Amino acid sequence: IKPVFERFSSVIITSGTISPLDMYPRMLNFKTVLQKSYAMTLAKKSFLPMIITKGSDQVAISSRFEIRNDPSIVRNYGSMLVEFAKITPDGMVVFFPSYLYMESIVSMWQT
Amino acid sequence: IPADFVPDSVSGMFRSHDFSYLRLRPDHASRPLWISPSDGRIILESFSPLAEQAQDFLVTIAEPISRPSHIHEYKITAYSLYAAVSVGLETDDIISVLDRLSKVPVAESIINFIKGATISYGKVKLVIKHNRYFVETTQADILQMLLNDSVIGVHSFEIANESVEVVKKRCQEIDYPVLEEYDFRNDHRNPDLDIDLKPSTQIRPYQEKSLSKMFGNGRARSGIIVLPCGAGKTLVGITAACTIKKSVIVLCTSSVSVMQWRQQFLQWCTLQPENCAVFTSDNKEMFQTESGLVVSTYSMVANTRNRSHDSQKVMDFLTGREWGFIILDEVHVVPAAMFRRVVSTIAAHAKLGLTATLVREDDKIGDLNFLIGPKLYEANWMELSQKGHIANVQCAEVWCPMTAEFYQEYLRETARKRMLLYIMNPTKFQACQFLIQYHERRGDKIIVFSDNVYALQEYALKMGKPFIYGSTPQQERMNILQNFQYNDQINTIFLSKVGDTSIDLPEATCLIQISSHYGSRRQEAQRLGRILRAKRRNDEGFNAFFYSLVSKDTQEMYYSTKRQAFLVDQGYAFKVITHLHGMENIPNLAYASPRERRELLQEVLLKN
Amino acid sequence: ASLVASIVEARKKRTAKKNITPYQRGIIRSLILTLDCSEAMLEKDLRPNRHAMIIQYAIDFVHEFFDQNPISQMGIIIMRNGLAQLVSQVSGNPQDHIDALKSIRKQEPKGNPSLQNALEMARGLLLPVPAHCTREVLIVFGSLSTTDPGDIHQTIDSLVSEKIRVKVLGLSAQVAICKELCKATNYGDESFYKILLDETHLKELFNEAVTPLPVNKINKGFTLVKMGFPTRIFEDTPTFCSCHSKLVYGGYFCPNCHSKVCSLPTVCPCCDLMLILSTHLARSYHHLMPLKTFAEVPTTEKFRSEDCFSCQSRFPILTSSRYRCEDCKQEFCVDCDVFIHEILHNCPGCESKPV
Ligand SMILES: [Mg+2]
Ligand SMILES: [Zn+2]
Ligand SMILES: [Zn+2]
Ligand SMILES: [Zn+2]
Ligand SMILES: [Zn+2]
Repeated sequence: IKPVFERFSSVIITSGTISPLDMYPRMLNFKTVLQKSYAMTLAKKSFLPMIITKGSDQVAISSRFEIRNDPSIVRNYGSMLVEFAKITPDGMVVFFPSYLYMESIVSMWQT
Repeated sequence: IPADFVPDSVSGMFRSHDFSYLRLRPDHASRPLWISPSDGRIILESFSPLAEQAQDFLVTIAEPISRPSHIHEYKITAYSLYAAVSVGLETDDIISVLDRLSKVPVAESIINFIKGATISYGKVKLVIKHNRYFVETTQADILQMLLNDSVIGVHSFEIANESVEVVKKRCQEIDYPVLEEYDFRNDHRNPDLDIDLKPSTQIRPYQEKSLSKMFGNGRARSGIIVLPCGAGKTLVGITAACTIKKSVIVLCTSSVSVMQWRQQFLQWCTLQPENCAVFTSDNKEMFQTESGLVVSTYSMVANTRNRSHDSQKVMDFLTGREWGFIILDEVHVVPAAMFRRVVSTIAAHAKLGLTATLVREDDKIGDLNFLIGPKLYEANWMELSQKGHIANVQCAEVWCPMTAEFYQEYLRETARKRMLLYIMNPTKFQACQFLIQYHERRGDKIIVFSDNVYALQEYALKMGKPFIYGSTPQQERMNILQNFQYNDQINTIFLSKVGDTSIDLPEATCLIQISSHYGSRRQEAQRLGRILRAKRRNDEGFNAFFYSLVSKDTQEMYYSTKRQAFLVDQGYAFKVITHLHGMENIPNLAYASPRERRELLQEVLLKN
Repeated sequence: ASLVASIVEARKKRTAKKNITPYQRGIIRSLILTLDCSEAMLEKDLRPNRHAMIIQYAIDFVHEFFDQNPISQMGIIIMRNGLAQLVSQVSGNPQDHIDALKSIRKQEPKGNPSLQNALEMARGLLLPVPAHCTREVLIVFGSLSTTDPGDIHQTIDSLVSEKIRVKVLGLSAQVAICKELCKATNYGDESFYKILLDETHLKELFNEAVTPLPVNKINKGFTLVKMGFPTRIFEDTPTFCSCHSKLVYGGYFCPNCHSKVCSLPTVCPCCDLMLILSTHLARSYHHLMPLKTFAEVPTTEKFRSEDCFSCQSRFPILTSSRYRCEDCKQEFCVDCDVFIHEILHNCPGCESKPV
């Protein structure tokens, strides 16, 4: 970024999911003239985030590679995968952290 | 009486029962509470405000006599007020809240009763220092009066382990009760056990209430917790052990229960199978770790008739270990005389009692006050039934009309054989055969209960499906159990007093009783709890089915009424069925012909 | 403090009904209700199950539709197991479809839906329909998906080309393809893909679907239609009917070809001309002559009268419950306002007031 910053002054760095703002001038030796965000001025709620800390049997779940081949965690994962598939009208996406984690867990739910 | 109360002409059979002398407050619409000062009873509305806040308070300070859907009959007792002040509560606050939420003026006798039922909370305590029951009280004021008592013979002194139960009964009698709240965080004399609440365990709200009522101070309050069947008492005990983090011993009254709670414990807590050493005649191993657990049933400590030297070594090891926590699961049998050696043997600090039923034939259930303590928590049975924590049952009591074929011999039979003679009625066989047909037509797993092995095997043989009783060996009974569970050849089974309690068989949503005990209510209540823990207790449109085939023209109607009256008072009614369904629509009936009836009559005459 | 919440709820309700319009609304209707009877409606999730309540509500819908608009024919095709099954041809007798629905009661809902097949054969059933008849279909749906043999968009284009509208009453939530159907069929409107929130809301939605719909200016079909009032006879002798070929004591007589029938409002089987009564055509005149809303006068201002003009009862006294007909300058109670606005279809204050 040094050729960029020392070649151009009118440089705008912005995004939608940058947080915290100061960490990027922390990791990269540059400074900016002003650092603030924007709140969501929403009339009504339109996005509903949930934190699933426990399965249907009140059993917690995690993506740790050591406990990756845990059949109970598999049972929970397939459980709410099925439930959200049944209640999902149009389109749903799943995001595992790693492809091998996929390949294992999809092959054994295929089992 | 806040009145003159001139006796009314209609108050004659109201022997101090006409409760209209009270000046009813105009806030009777809002307030949900009456007081019955004649017997100490409490009448509570289920359709007026403040009842949700007052329900836990009334459970804490009072006992319910009857709770149907409309009016709850409660009763303040000194036992419940002691439980209240043991949780942490006081007479003046109780009186203030009672007048705050009471439609009626507070009775003088009730005020005096709550004033009397205030204990010296914190004055009398006991601790264990190196398997040493040290009576550590806060003052020598306690020491003066206790040494003034003739039984006994900051500052701590010794009382022998068998003398601990007697002096606890005595101090309860002189109303100087001891609280046993272990400072397991402060005490490090006992070996701390690195067991953690795994995130895989999350706790029900009433179970959290049960914990926090005995974890209000952070110490483990010692006592009883009564929860219904399948509520998660194992989870409550696991949570208590994980938040105590000390050496813990739990004893339950079955080796099958040993075997199931050991796997439950190693499942839902972070204690290791190395730390857990299981003690029975299968194996008597010990764990050599500084902290951990040894499980056995009550038999391998009570028995001295036929004991091995390895059993002697194990019970010596558990004698040597100063535990920090003890739970007596199914606490209804430990106050029996060969079983109440728990304080005399095991050095354990916190004493918790988990069971389903807090009733028995005699008054040994109140001995748990000076054995383990009072009831720290109870869950409301119909509240959990509507919450889905326990099941909803459409119980159908079958009044089988008595056959004269068997009655003619039953009337002239001697008393020891009249029972087996009227259990075995051919009409009852016919009704049971169609009921099994009808519920396999509905597709329900059926479990049949008989008090007699010969009747159980005769019913089982007439079905063509096997039997399980108390004399059946463990290997054969588990083979039959797995055949019933998985094999479709074994559609129904024939259980007994090994199936009435202390098992985990919730698949059978249909239950038919062909026989039971003479008057033991607890066996019938546990048989009801066998299906109260059923898995489909949450789905819409569910009603479990309970059946009791009882012969007419006997004392068995009164016997069944006695056995069922606790469940009726709980809210589990017993509906009247005499004329059954599908009578003759079934083609082929067990011992239908009168020749067949006389055949079975002389077959049972071979024994009777 | 409940009256303030009721007042603001009434305000937010009346904001939608502030605009009342005399749109041209269809009278010669053509209504089709297709039913799915699949695994989804086997859910007991609403008591007793979705199948039972849609059966009961369809019974009510048939009754209300034939009562309000007897000048239409009603056809019902069920959807079951990947097949759409015709059970009710379009007919003037509601009782036929009532019996068919009673047959649908005892049978078991199962399978998977196919809106492509359902709408295709609904189109084919709607094909031999005269120009003045307004072809419109109600669709109930409980799935979130639809197994189909082929494209739905060709069917959408064909349905739009053949001037048939749809209205979807989905069960669980919104389905994007159903939204697309409602929008594209309905000139971009989103006022046709409706989702209930409870069974009472479902009842209200069915009652809403009972009503006739306005037509569009661009969709112009303004014409005449031949009509004939028949005459009823009450004869001593039983006589053979033309329709069902059986002996009838009475029966109307054909005005044109002098045959006899058994029921009305029906078309002739012989001269093939529609026969009605003037009551039947006047039945929708409240739709033809709508009623203005009545305004509560404020409690602060001076009052013309203190008791109800129509029902003759005292107005209750914080706020003022005096719903005023500005067309007749008289205030009324809430009960009379409800009755005149829904059950009655005239204002007696405007009847007394001379014009
Ligand atoms: Mg048994
Ligand atoms: Zn006819
Ligand atoms: Zn004609
Ligand atoms: Zn009025
Ligand atoms: Zn008017």
